[PDB]
Amino acid sequence: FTNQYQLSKTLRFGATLKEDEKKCKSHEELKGFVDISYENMKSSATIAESLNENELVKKCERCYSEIVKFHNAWEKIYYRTDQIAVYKDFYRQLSRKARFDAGKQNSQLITLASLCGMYQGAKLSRYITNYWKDNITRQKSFLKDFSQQLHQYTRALEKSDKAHTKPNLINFNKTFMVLANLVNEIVIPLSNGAISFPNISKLEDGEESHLIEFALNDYSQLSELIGELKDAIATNGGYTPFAKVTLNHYTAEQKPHVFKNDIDAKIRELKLIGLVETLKGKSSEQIEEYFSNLDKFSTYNDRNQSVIVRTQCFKYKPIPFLVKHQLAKYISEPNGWDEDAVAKVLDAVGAIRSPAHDYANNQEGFDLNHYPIKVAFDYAWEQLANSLYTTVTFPQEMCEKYLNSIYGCEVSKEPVFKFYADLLYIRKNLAVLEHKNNLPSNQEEFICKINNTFENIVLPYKISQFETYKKDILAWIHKKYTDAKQQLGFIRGGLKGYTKLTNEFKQISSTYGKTFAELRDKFKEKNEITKITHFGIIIEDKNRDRYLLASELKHEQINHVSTILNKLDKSSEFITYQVKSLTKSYLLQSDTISKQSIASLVEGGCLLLPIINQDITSKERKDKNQFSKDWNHIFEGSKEFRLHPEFAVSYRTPIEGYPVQKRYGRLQFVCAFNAHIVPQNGEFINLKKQIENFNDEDVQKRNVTEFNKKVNHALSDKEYVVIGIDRGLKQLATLCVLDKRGKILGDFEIYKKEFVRAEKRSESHWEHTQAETRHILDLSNLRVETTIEGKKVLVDQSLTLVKKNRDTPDEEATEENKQKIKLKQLSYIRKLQHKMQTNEQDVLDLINNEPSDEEFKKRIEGLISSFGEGQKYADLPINTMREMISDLQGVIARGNNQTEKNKIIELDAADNLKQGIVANMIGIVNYIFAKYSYKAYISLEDLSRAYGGAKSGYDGRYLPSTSQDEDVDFKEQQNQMLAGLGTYQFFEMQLLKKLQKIQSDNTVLRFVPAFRSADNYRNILRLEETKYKSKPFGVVHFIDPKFTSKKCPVCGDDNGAYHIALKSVENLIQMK
RNA sequence: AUUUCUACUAUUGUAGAUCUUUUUUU
Repeated sequence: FTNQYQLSKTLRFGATLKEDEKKCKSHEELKGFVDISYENMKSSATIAESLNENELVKKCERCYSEIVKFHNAWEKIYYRTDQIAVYKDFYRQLSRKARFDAGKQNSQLITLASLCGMYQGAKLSRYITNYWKDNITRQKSFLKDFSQQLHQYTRALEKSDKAHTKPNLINFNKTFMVLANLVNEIVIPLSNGAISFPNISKLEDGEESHLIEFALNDYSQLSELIGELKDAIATNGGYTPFAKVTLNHYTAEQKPHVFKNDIDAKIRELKLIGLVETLKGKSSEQIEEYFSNLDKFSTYNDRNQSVIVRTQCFKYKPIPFLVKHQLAKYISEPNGWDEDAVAKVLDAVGAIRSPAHDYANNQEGFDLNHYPIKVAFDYAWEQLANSLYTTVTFPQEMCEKYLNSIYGCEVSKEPVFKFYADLLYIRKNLAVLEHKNNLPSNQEEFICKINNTFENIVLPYKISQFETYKKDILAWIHKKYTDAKQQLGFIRGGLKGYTKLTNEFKQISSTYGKTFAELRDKFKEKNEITKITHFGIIIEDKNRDRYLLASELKHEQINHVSTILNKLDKSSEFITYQVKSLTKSYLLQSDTISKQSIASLVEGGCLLLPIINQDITSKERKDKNQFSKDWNHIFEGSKEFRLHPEFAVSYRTPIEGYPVQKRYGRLQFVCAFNAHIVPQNGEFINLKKQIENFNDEDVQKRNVTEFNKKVNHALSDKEYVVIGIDRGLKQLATLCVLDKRGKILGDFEIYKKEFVRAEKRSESHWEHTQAETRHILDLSNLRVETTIEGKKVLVDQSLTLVKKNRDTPDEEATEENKQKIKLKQLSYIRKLQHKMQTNEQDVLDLINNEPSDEEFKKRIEGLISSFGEGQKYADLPINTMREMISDLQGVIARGNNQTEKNKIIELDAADNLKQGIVANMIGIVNYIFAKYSYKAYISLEDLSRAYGGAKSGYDGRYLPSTSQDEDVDFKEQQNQMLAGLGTYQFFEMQLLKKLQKIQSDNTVLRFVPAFRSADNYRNILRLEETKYKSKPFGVVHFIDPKFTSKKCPVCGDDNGAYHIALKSVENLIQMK
């Protein structure tokens, strides 16, 4: 089952030596130099923790309010596929982030309504709106979490004695950084103008004023406030990029000044310096007045103008993502201007203004000569078209004068214009009947108006089969309806034929596009040469202590690469490894450098960073992590385990008030080495080939079919077992191993730890003794643990007591394991939710008079049966239960939206136990799989039901916020499990990722076929069921939950594991 | 006590887990 694909890992190592007692001194051969380098790097690591917790809370509260406002506004607009339009560069970014093949788009501004093309059964616009919908749901989750944290934090600051409620500042930092990434992922595209609203000038205030206000917002303040907090967090516990080191000396000697002249040429093609010099120094309002004071037609028809000025005189078109910032820097620095005063000017080109909003705002300062030709033309044309059938607020004289100037004749008196007005009015009336969400009851009035409008249309020119469209539209009031309606739309939109202006904009836009694509390409190739900022080599002293000697790649001066490699000889005590590769193309070359050479290099200004790990630097240096094993296997020199030449070294600053012993009290650098597992046994599937396969659907279908054919042939004839993993009401998960005939197999021996103190304190150890024997594992509290004799055993962590205050060796263990009481409280929460579903009234009655916590517990004991442990109602989570019942109260107040209530009934309370319990479960499943010599099948639930049917919009990649199952009885039985959909889907995906890359002994095995990781659960929906309703995926067998139910095992919730394993046994036998 | 996560012990720590361009049009 050897892996034929190239795999990658990112091995991360520390780089700040922990000078402490109770930590073995390491890297002490060159320790002196290490110290110097550290105090060099602190000189660059800037920090000012001066922001008191009060001011941090002030900034956080303001940011939360702004983010909530923006999020509420955006929640109503992401799905407007008819108004949104993304630029080409951002469209490609979408097609990478969301996963769809971009196709070939003819236009620069790709309106989402024009992405009618299909891709694997869904429109291309549905992929984008689904990606935005998922982003919004995650924003909601993190806003809720961050609001709770901020509330507890400021409550703690209020009552100075109540410091116990201060949230863990680690989680505070991490939650805000995740929330800021989510928010910025949409605020940035709106801020710089990639997500645009091109129909903004035709729109009317009233029913669509919210969209206009959202199109005209200023996201400078919100973005700057998020930036303020991100800096504040990066100054007290936040990771902040330090360098990107390369280990190849041919990637470090490139000159980045090759492209310079070229870029300047393109800049002189845009006459940008003149524009920026003319505009810099003005405020945004002054720039607006300058642009609104230009002569529009004269500048547009003036061919000697820069294409930017002419475009802004025709249309609001922003400068792209990818050039703007680098262009501001590249314009400022040669000329000595302020960088920000130029970025402001480049932000001021393409700022949307709506003529209608301006006119409603003030009726005296209005004038149509302010706006570009297209915007003013659209406003005048559609307002004049609407004025023939409704009374509107704008005075027709200026619009008529504008159109008369454009065409040279009275536009409102042409038959073509009246025909356009009639078609538009018919479209407006048809829109009401085609919005089935809010159907009225006065259909007769609309139909009478529609008939009269069709009757009174006087066709200005001979148009063919128009009456066919008329009769179809009348007949419907269904596919023929849409066809005729769209053909009427084509005829209506073609009535403006003005064609001279658009013909000129053809050439203007072609030049504006070619020049900016040349700039973008030159910048992209320039910023992959200035990305690397150091050249480093790994160094081993005599005790296998590895340091990284990194020298600055000064672009302002000759670099030191030649002075590092002129000290590497063949006879010296320190070994040096440096990588040489080109993309059988890799070499890890070793030389030696003496101590005087390192001394001179470091005094010259280079950096020396220890590479620290718990196993690399322990007193016996036995490797027990996988990262340490891979570290010591990379430097064996082989080619099947490769080191990627460049890696990013970062750092995080200390948190105030933490002890220096803790890793959060120390300025901690981090190296991020990158390793490739590339086979040599034949033609390995290159990563590009993997990507191409992942894009193709049929390649995947053939691949999965052939892989499970390999498995079935290589395993069916041999003696194998079936490992069925199932959820549980009381047990988080449950594992049963059946024989291929169906008999229950396995007698697992569960152990128990105990720390025995030795007379010499340095040799204390945990002594494992057998405590239980079981044949159905309770995967909640187990963990696979290595005895000091070398054996691997399964221990039950709930059987051992822990200590109240840690680091009290003299005291005796009293408390209960924290994960155990977390699962206790999780079962209580599940009980509460199942009680809400059936007795929402008996749940809401719990808070009749704001009961005190003792009274709240007394009332809870009425509804929810106790856990059944030693102590009844021991660790009841009164706080979380109270803030879930109050949330249900708030939902049922504002109406009784069933979906909004299921957002609470199915909250998946196990989401903080996820990362910790799934690791244990993966460890145990790996242990049992490798116990039976990899000749075993895995048998898992198929969560596909929770993603609705084929009709539903959920393709699988994005988790539903609420389960979309059709049954109510089954959806109720799946809402009582400890592991929600998110938790159990996370476990399943982690297990598949684990099976894809099993490392048995210095080798990599594979049992699931080319599972594309970034696509969460489509890989399982897309599979083909056998005729027994089980989806085979390599070793794994995804079994539908509902169709696994039979006579109970002769031999409560372990029979579930037995029944999944038994159904897989039966299906596998019936296969052959 | 940690590259980091989780549960710990006080064992100079332990156990599992860990990545080219292309406008106006529905």
